[PDB]
Amino acid sequence: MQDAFTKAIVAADLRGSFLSEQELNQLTNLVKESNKRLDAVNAITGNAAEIISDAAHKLFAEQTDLIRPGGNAYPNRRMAACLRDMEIILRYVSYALLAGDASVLEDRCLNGLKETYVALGTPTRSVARAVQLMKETAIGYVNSPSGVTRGDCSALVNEAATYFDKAAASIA
Amino acid sequence: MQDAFTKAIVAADLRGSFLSEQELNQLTNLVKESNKRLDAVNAITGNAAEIISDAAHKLFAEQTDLIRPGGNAYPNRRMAACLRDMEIILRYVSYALLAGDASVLEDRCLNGLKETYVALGTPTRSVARAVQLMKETAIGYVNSPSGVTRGDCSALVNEAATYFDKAAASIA
Amino acid sequence: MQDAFTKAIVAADLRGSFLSEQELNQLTNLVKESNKRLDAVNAITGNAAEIISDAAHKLFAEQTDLIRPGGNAYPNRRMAACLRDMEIILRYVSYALLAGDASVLEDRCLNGLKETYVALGTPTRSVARAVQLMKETAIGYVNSPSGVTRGDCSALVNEAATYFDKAAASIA
Amino acid sequence: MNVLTTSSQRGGKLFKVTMTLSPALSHHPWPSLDTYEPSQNSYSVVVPLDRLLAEMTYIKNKGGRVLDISPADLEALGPPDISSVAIPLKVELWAKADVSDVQAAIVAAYKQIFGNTYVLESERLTSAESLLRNGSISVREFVRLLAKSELYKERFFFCTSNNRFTELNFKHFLGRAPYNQSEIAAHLDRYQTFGYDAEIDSYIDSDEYIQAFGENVVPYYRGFKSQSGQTVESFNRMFKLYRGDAGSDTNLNLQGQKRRVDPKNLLRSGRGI
Amino acid sequence: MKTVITEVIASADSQGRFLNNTELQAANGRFQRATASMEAARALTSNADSLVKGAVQEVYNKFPYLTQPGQMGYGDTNQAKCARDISHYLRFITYSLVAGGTGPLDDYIVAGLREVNRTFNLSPSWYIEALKHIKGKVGSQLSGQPLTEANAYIDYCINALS
Amino acid sequence: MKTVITEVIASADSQGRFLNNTELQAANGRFQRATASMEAARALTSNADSLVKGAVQEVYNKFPYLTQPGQMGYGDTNQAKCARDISHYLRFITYSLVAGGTGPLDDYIVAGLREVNRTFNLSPSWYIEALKHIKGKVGSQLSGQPLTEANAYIDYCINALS
Amino acid sequence: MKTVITEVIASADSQGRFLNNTELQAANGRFQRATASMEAARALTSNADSLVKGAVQEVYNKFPYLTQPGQMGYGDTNQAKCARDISHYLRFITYSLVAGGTGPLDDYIVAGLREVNRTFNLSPSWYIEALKHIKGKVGSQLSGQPLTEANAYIDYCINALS
Amino acid sequence: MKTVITEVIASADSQGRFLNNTELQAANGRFQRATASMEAARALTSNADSLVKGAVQEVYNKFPYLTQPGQMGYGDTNQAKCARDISHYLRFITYSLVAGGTGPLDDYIVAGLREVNRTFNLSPSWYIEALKHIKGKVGSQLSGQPLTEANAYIDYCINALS
Amino acid sequence: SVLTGDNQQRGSKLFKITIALSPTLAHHPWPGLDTHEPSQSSYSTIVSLERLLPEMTRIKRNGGRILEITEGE
Ligand SMILES: *[C@H](C)[C@H]1/C(=C/c2[nH]c(/C=C3N=C(/C=C4\NC(=O)C(CC)=C4C)C(C)=C\3CCC(=O)O)c(CCC(=O)O)c2C)NC(=O)[C@@H]1C
Ligand SMILES: *[C@H](C)[C@H]1/C(=C/c2[nH]c(/C=C3N=C(/C=C4\NC(=O)C(CC)=C4C)C(C)=C\3CCC(=O)O)c(CCC(=O)O)c2C)NC(=O)[C@@H]1C
Ligand SMILES: *[C@H](C)[C@H]1/C(=C/c2[nH]c(/C=C3N=C(/C=C4\NC(=O)C(CC)=C4C)C(C)=C\3CCC(=O)O)c(CCC(=O)O)c2C)NC(=O)[C@@H]1C
Ligand SMILES: *[C@H](C)[C@H]1/C(=C/c2[nH]c(/C=C3N=C(/C=C4\NC(=O)C(CC)=C4C)C(C)=C\3CCC(=O)O)c(CCC(=O)O)c2C)NC(=O)[C@@H]1C
Ligand SMILES: *[C@H](C)[C@H]1/C(=C/c2[nH]c(/C=C3N=C(/C=C4\NC(=O)C(CC)=C4C)C(C)=C\3CCC(=O)O)c(CCC(=O)O)c2C)NC(=O)[C@@H]1C
Ligand SMILES: *[C@H](C)[C@H]1/C(=C/c2[nH]c(/C=C3N=C(/C=C4\NC(=O)C(CC)=C4C)C(C)=C\3CCC(=O)O)c(CCC(=O)O)c2C)NC(=O)[C@@H]1C
Ligand SMILES: *[C@H](C)[C@H]1/C(=C/c2[nH]c(/C=C3N=C(/C=C4\NC(=O)C(CC)=C4C)C(C)=C\3CCC(=O)O)c(CCC(=O)O)c2C)NC(=O)[C@@H]1C
Ligand SMILES: *[C@H](C)[C@H]1/C(=C/c2[nH]c(/C=C3N=C(/C=C4\NC(=O)C(CC)=C4C)C(C)=C\3CCC(=O)O)c(CCC(=O)O)c2C)NC(=O)[C@@H]1C
Ligand SMILES: *[C@H](C)[C@H]1/C(=C/c2[nH]c(/C=C3N=C(/C=C4\NC(=O)C(CC)=C4C)C(C)=C\3CCC(=O)O)c(CCC(=O)O)c2C)NC(=O)[C@@H]1C
Ligand SMILES: *[C@H](C)[C@H]1/C(=C/c2[nH]c(/C=C3N=C(/C=C4\NC(=O)C(CC)=C4C)C(C)=C\3CCC(=O)O)c(CCC(=O)O)c2C)NC(=O)[C@@H]1C
Ligand SMILES: *[C@H](C)[C@H]1/C(=C/c2[nH]c(/C=C3N=C(/C=C4\NC(=O)C(CC)=C4C)C(C)=C\3CCC(=O)O)c(CCC(=O)O)c2C)NC(=O)[C@@H]1C
Ligand SMILES: *[C@H](C)[C@H]1/C(=C/c2[nH]c(/C=C3N=C(/C=C4\NC(=O)C(CC)=C4C)C(C)=C\3CCC(=O)O)c(CCC(=O)O)c2C)NC(=O)[C@@H]1C
Repeated sequence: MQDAFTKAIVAADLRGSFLSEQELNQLTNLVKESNKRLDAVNAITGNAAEIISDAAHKLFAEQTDLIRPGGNAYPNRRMAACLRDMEIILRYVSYALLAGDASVLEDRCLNGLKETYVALGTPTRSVARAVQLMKETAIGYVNSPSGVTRGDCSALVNEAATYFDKAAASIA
Repeated sequence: MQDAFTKAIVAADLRGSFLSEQELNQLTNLVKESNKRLDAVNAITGNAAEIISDAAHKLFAEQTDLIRPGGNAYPNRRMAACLRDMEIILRYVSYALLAGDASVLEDRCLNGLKETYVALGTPTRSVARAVQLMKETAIGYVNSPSGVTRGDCSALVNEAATYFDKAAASIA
Repeated sequence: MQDAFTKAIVAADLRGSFLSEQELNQLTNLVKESNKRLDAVNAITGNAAEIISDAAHKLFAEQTDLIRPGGNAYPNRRMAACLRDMEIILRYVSYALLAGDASVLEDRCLNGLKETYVALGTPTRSVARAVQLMKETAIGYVNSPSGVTRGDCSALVNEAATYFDKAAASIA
Repeated sequence: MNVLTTSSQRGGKLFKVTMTLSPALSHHPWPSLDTYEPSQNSYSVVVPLDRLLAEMTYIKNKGGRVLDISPADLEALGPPDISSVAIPLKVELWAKADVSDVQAAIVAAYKQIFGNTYVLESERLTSAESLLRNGSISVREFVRLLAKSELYKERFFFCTSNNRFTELNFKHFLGRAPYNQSEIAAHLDRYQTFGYDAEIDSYIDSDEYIQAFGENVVPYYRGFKSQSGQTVESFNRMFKLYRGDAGSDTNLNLQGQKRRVDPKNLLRSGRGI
Repeated sequence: MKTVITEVIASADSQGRFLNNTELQAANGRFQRATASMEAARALTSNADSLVKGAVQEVYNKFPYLTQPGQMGYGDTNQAKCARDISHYLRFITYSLVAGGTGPLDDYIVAGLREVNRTFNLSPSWYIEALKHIKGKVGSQLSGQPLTEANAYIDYCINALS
Repeated sequence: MKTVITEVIASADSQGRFLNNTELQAANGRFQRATASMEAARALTSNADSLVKGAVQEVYNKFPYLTQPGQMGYGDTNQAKCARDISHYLRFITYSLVAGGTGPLDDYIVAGLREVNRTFNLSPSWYIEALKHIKGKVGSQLSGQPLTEANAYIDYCINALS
Repeated sequence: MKTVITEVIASADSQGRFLNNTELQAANGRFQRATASMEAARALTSNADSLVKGAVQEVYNKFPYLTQPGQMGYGDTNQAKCARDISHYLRFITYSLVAGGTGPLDDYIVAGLREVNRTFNLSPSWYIEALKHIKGKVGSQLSGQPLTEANAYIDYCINALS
Repeated sequence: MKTVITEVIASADSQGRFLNNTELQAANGRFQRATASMEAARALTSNADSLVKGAVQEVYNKFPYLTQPGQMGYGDTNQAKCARDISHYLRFITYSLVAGGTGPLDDYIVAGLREVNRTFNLSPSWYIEALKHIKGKVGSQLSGQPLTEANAYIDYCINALS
Repeated sequence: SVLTGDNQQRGSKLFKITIALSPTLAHHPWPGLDTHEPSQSSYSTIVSLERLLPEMTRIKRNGGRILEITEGE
């Protein structure tokens, strides 16, 4: 697997060189943000259940047909699958967020997912919508916690977004 | 597994010594007999089917109850097993005969056979009997071939016997 | 599995009670020693290869016969095993040392070890000896390191001993 | 599709391109809206290296998009020989096994359990080997330790998706390929709730295991030869899952862990649930 | 039982390798954090009771009908149980903080949670409120990292329950 | 590549569960340590060369016969290689410090070490000395935790080599 | 133990089939060869000692520094060992010739060779020379097939060692 | 296909090792025997026909009723088949001799023998006689090892049939 | 089979089960009626409490019956 640190290493390796001082300073600062980074993750994990629950409600309100007989979410078993899928995507996203790298996410979570959905007949599009729905709710928590020292999380927030979006895109 | 040669080696090893000249002369002569040895084996294998067929007939003529309802060779299913077993034992015996050593026979075939038979309720006695019946028939062939160079096979014949007997004994 | 903390918990659980303040103070102080604890472990792991190498040399100088034909450490194959085993035991001991609890060591490693050794014909006595030889060498490093803040490690050193000894005893 | 010549009359490596056709790219000469013909939704042409650039751009500039490109030498190659997997071979570990016989079961177990994937000396597992050969562990139990090992998770499970890891498991633990989406779905769910250890157990625990290569027989390739309750497609799947000898399952290759068995093929053999 | 320390051992063990620097780093993390964790536990342990009363109570306000006759909230036995239960959860939460892992929670509370609750018709919802109410109170007695820790664990249950 | 961060993800992933408090604790550990680790790397990176010269050299003192004609140490090509090699090990060690795990070391250096060395008849011993000599020098430029870290990793190789 | 005879039995046994012509053909091959093999063994057995002396010696010429104090070749104990070892290899080689398979070699010498050698820092190289020197001497006392056989086995070890 | 040569390769291959002395010994066996084997084949090939006639015939003597109308032996078609078959059996036996293994026999004749025979109600017995009668004739044209070989293979089928 | 150490890497309380063995449970890879090994009519395997239920159920449906259960330790 890979993450922010490891990555930079690898790059350096192919040049055949010790790390640039400049490059260290990327990592040095990355460290400093850790604490912020962590809390971000913590927030997602803490609210997981909810995030999904929420997103689902909205997805079904929008695309009524999903829950109608003949739709992809019907019946129960299919509905359960749809909920399960949302969780899986989320879980990975979180992982990435901690790593500070998309890779992990791109590998197990998404590589191949789109094709599966097409064969199944689940509308890749609808799933993508849900991924976004999730995104927004999630950010909601990341960005509005309680008992944390107040400061700027934007940097992290955006990176979070990106992860969600890579997801949305590759699925779609 | 083990055989005549390997064995002698192992012994020698524990003493920590080169092979004694005396000991070589066992193996040297063993080689010389090879050709005879081989033909012996060949004779069994060639006649296998028959050997068994024969032995069985005789076994069942003697112990009529085995094939009666309530006996151990009834019904078909069981009968089949019983035939199969006889064969196996034979197979091993042959193996040994070639190796020039009981081991293979004892380890992969005989060991624990008795107890199995007991647990099942198979009468070990009868099994043993069958083995002998086989023995006699087998020797019959080993000892009376056609188109082989005429000579004395006794030495081999006896060793053959012994193998059969170890079988009979351990089963019984 | 188990370790110092978890253990105390479990005890508390059966009484059905919150942890006593007294009991917390065991753990509180245990924490404080952490740093010492860690370095101890680090020292073993760092020197692992050597520890063994050393112990072995001494073991074989003493019990010459192990390496003689007919002995238990001969031939190569066996020797290899014997080295491997020593290492394993070590590995576990270390684990315990970190956990702050014998359990892990007893359950994963020691349990059934004696009987194995017996069945094989491995002389348990000698095994035990080796474990001690290791012990002494190991302590050697734990207690004489480089770059570490000077202070008292005794407490840890003794606990280390105990682990080694449980090993020695149960094997023996 | 089959390509009939590897190289153009003028020297030039032919490449086989596959595209999703679009109405603009080819259309019937009828009145009314332009339609391509349905049977050629995925069209394939073989182009020399020289025309490849222009051909690909034209495809993309229209609504087309390139499913994949592949050298025509690799394509237009024999389907893998099944000689070695038609009759697997089969290894039994007897009780009171010789030093050598235990070795030979260990090797066989690595080869089957890990795909032709190579296992380095540092990767190999002394501890689980140690248990076999003094008794205490079955062949079946050793196999369960391998599929619990990190080495196994690193290759097959941590890089690829669960949907691929499933078939990848079906191959290693049972010769068979997967048959019907139902199977893939059940494993995915079991993994979500029970987790990775339970999933692994469920293959070794399952009745096909034990009914075949029950205990103390290293698992061997059952597929490629007709099995009970095995859809025919499954036999073709096996040809996708198993490419040759000295073909592996590698995380190491470019985009290493993809799905050999297209999800639409599974749905053919049985769709429902 | 899953704690930081147990896990790294486990991972090391599976690999078949000595604990190297990688794992120790991790361990170190657990120990540094402990100081905060421990503090939180001392705080919960002390106010236990009061938290419990408040919670139980809350639940009833939230779900009045429970206290009506023929319901579950009704008749002292049930109330006693309800109390007990919440108290048990708190004890495990304190245990977890100290152990430095979800371990204790997982094994006592979480595993089998669903089926128990199904067979006895305990509605997760209830428990949840209890917890939430608690969380709110805890959000006064504690502050900074100590607080953060307390939350994490409390939540972990919410998520498991839901 | 095994670093603290990758591992906990892996473990979390296998069980099929969210990263909970347990793992974050571990992560935290890695980050706190980094400051020391990073320092050590800056120190090695700077003195690289000098360390290398000194090491290569040492080896020859230790094993005079290597420099004799018909041996491995003999003729510049080999010397060049010998230099190169030591530098590669150092580069991975610097990478490891920064990555906060043995990962980089394992994958580049360690895996396949034996067979390479066997087929080309490189004697582990040599490398070892190199390292030791290094360790000794490093034992001046560094101090406290930074030092400790440097050692850990250097050793880790000694053990792998032997 | 792997010899021709054991193997065919094994193969026969696995399939669950009687020894048929196929296997006997193989057997015939062995035992025909034996006459040459046996001869070779008688020759090695007799000159054992002398071969050993010569070998040990050789090694020292080849690697002078070994005999210097503080080295491995130095001090009688080590010399004794060195002798012992070479003698063991020879005994297994004689055993193999007679057994008519590599079996004896594999199980005593080869299996675990590497790790033993690693942990005690025995350099394969040495052994090799020993063998080579031997091979050279044997290349006088023997001739034709007997010789060929002797070589095969001697080499087999060279390859295993390297 | 199972021949001596293929097998040793297979065994070598499984263990993952080069062909060492062990296997070559075996191979040698196959080659030396071939001279006899080959001779036998030339003899059978030549007299084929005559053997076949004699056999078919025999069968009828042995089982008169077969030639009666409404039976299987009756009407030329069947006789033709009967001839064909025995000729096929003979051809496979000749093939095996040359290949130096049962291989050819196993794959063509033996595998699936039973079920074929069951579904078409071919009585093994018949074939057997054919073979036996053959064996008897062959027992004149051949002698010594050539003969021995011929027998082995002929029998191998008898056993498979029965 | 006497446990040389805790077999299972994943850790719970471990129990030693001894079973009478049907031919089905451990059929040999042989032609004709498959035969469980003679040497071990009674296989004996240590099992984690977690895997104990499955193992028993699978043993049950297969002919073989549990001779005796004993805690591994
Ligand atoms: C929910 C947001 C939307 C939705 C989901 C949905 N999925 C399925 C069925 C499956 N999903 C998968 C996909 C995966 N394979 C993997 O490896 C992973 C993890 C990386 C995933 C997520 C698979 C294999 C299936 C097949 C069956 C199963 O449950 O596993 C369904 C059920 C429909 C069907 O099975 O045909 C649904 C509903 N689709 C929607 O309608 C939502 C918008
Ligand atoms: C960002 C979305 C939100 C935010 C975060 C924020 N956090 C801190 C500081 C800390 N947060 C933690 C949390 C952890 N550290 C760990 O090791 C773990 C795992 C057990 C956690 C959960 C810690 C310890 C700190 C340091 C002390 C503190 O609480 O302040 C800050 C301060 C700035 C900085 O860290 O450089 C900030 C800004 N604040 C926001 O704006 C969001 C609510
Ligand atoms: C035949 C002469 C007598 C006889 C045989 C018989 N055996 C069984 C059952 C078994 N026999 C064996 C023997 C072996 N199995 C092996 O694997 C080996 C080689 C290593 C041997 C020699 C075994 C294991 C069984 C049990 C399982 C099986 O079905 O094979 C039966 C049937 C017992 C039953 O009740 O099913 C019989 C009849 N018993 C007689 O009646 C004959 C005198
Ligand atoms: C002994 C039970 C009966 C017997 C045997 C016998 N055989 C020979 C000689 C040979 N037998 C063989 C046979 C083989 N050699 C092989 O390599 C194989 C497998 C492919 C076989 C089966 C051979 C080749 C010989 C050598 C000479 C020959 O052509 O026969 C003898 C003669 C003594 C000797 O060993 O030289 C004997 C006595 N013959 C009997 O009458 C016994 C009842
Ligand atoms: C070395 C100091 C002594 C010695 C060791 C020795 N051990 C074996 C064989 C084994 N030892 C073990 C040990 C373990 N099994 C486990 O599960 C664990 C704990 C988790 C350990 C450490 C086992 C399993 C075996 C059997 C399998 C194997 O090949 O190792 C031997 C070889 C026995 C043989 O004759 O083949 C030896 C030599 N014996 C000595 O001579 C030293 C005193
Ligand atoms: C005990 C056998 C010897 C000894 C130990 C000792 N260590 C310290 C202090 C520390 N040791 C460490 C080491 C680590 N902390 C980590 O997080 C890791 C893993 C990456 C390690 C290896 C640390 C950080 C400290 C604190 C700072 C320091 O090094 O001083 C002490 C000082 C007392 C204390 O408890 O802090 C001591 C005594 N010293 C000896 O003399 C013994 C031979
Ligand atoms: C209408 C009842 C339903 C429907 C049809 C629909 N089809 C398309 C697009 C295509 N349909 C075809 C069909 C054919 N092409 C052929 O040549 C033939 C006969 C030989 C058929 C039957 C094809 C190939 C296309 C794609 C390319 C093209 O335009 O020809 C659409 C539009 C799909 C799009 O997104 O472009 C639709 C809507 N779908 C419905 O909504 C109805 C249920
Ligand atoms: C060496 C001359 C060149 C080279 C080779 C190379 N190979 C790999 C990886 C693999 N190589 C194979 C090869 C085979 N698999 C087989 O089973 C057989 C025949 C039975 C062969 C020959 C396989 C399976 C792999 C994949 C698994 C593995 O980990 O090796 C690599 C490594 C690829 C990677 O990116 O990890 C290399 C380097 N490459 C060179 O540099 C030489 C020109
Ligand atoms: C409180 C919010 C509500 C309530 C609870 C209540 N619980 C039960 C019965 C049980 N509750 C539990 C819960 C636990 N027992 C444990 O050991 C653990 C793990 C530490 C937990 C979480 C259990 C197991 C039971 C079942 C039987 C028992 O005696 O434990 C009841 C009784 C319901 C019944 O007996 O059917 C009640 C009422 N009581 C209230 O007033 C609230 C609505
Ligand atoms: C220095 C102590 C001695 C020395 C070294 C030396 N090395 C080689 C050849 C190689 N060295 C390596 C080492 C590495 N290459 C890698 O890829 C890695 C991981 C980053 C390492 C550790 C390798 C692989 C080779 C072999 C291939 C190559 O050409 O690089 C030699 C040459 C020996 C030969 O060509 O057979 C030498 C001499 N030089 C000395 O004189 C010291 C005794
Ligand atoms: C001779 C070229 C050099 C030499 C050798 C030497 N060997 C050792 C120690 C061991 N050598 C072996 C080798 C074997 N023992 C066996 O039983 C077998 C298989 C049958 C072999 C090949 C082993 C196992 C050892 C380990 C301990 C032991 O002596 O049994 C040493 C001693 C090194 C030490 O300090 O332990 C030496 C010196 N002696 C020389 O002088 C040459 C350089
Ligand atoms: C001769 C002793 C008796 C006899 C034979 C006979 N055979 C068949 C039919 C078949 N014979 C075979 C045999 C083979 N064909 C092969 O390819 C091989 C393997 C190389 C063998 C051994 C087969 C396969 C058949 C079935 C298909 C076919 O039609 O050939 C018959 C006809 C049976 C029918 O129902 O059609 C007969 C009569 N005929 C005699 O007169 C003897 C009693």
